[PDB]
Amino acid sequence: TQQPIVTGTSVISMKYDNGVIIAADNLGSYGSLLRFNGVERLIPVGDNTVVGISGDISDMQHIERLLKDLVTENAYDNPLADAEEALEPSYIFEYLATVMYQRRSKMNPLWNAIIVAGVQSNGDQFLRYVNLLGVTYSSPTLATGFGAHMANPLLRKVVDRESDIPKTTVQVAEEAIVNAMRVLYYRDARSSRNFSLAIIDKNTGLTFKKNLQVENMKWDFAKDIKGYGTQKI
Amino acid sequence: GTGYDLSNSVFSPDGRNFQVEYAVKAVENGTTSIGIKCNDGVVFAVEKLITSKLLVPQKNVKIQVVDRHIGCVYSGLIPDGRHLVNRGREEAASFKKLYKTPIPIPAFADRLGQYVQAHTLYNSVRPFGVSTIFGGVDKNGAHLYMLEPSGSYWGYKGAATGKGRQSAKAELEKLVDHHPEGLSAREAVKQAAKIIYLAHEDNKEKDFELEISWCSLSETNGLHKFVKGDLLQEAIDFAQKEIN
Repeated sequence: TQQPIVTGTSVISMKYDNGVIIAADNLGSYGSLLRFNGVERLIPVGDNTVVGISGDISDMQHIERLLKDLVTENAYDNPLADAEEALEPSYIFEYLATVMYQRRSKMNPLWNAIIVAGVQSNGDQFLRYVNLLGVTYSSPTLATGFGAHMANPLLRKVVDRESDIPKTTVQVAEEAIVNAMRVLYYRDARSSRNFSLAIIDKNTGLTFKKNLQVENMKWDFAKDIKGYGTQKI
Repeated sequence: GTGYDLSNSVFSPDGRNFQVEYAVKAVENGTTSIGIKCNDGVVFAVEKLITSKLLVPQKNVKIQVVDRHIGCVYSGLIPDGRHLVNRGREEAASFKKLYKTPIPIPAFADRLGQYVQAHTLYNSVRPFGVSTIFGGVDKNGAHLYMLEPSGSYWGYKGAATGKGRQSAKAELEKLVDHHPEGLSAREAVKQAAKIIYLAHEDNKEKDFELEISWCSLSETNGLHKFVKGDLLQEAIDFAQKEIN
């Protein structure tokens, strides 16, 4: 049993008609101090999977190494490592889920909330969640920490049920993810304006966008707000 | 007296270790395999005797990768070879895990060396029945090595072991002399396919299947990869042609 030190906030994600999108800002907080800004919390594994991690950063870096090792290992004595026997998102998830649960069961958790996003070899979208307790679940949309409260409500207005997936386009979807990031920047006191976004499309493959920024913010009305009730100037 | 050859860690009166020497016999009785160091990498190749038509072609792969930058091929008792790669793979993971950087080929070589040498210290174990050719690209160049059952190993310009090690060693010595400037990855690949076709005469009775792999700073980016399709066929031809 430990206690997180350097942490990463929300990880939002959702699936559309041809794939899945996932995003996470680049902040690495240390309590209330927004200590590190060049932190990539999106771990690409292979080219059909992206792992978004939140929580303790040191533990994240650890899961990062496990993932690289998983790839190296899958390559050993495997002639179909870049074909029929390449890593699937579901394999990567089942593995991580296994570890998370074993560690919580030994009273020494990996203080994280993870979301595995990708596309299975047969084209199916893969989106599942796992945290320090080993708890797991899937939904057309998934978010951790703050995003679970502010992002999901927004994203669900696009994909409320399974039948909405085929009706949603990457454009519509990516738009939602990007607006959700803006909202989180407005209300999450542990968020950054810079973030990373990744798309895993069954036709276009993996697209990984770095250094994005919250844009189109409304702040002007703040000038009309003075005092806290009766003050006029 | 005698009996000096029945227990593994025993010194014979002439300071030798017979069990190790016997293991070598097992290595010489195996398929021939080689290693060709080039200007920015190394190439590996081996002979695969087609016992029958029932063997699925291109399936029973023999060359092995360690980490992502090291290639290993061996002759002798195949299972013993896998056992040594497994150890090397653990050996490598361990190194990267603590030092972060993937393991240097020289460092990796000693790892296998110390381990193999270990199996010549006790009578409770048997020496390895293989000679292994392995190498890769690292912080400072390419490196080619060959490890013997005694745990002995050195860096080579070219190396061969197995049935036709003499044919190969011969072909290799030529290349070394006629190319002081160093062969190239692309060239070494064809050259290799040839050394293998030539060294196959010391086994001309059974049909075979060629296998090549390479690790070049420019052709593969320092990563170990198997030669497949076109590049492979082009090499088989270059060989099948000069075999006449």
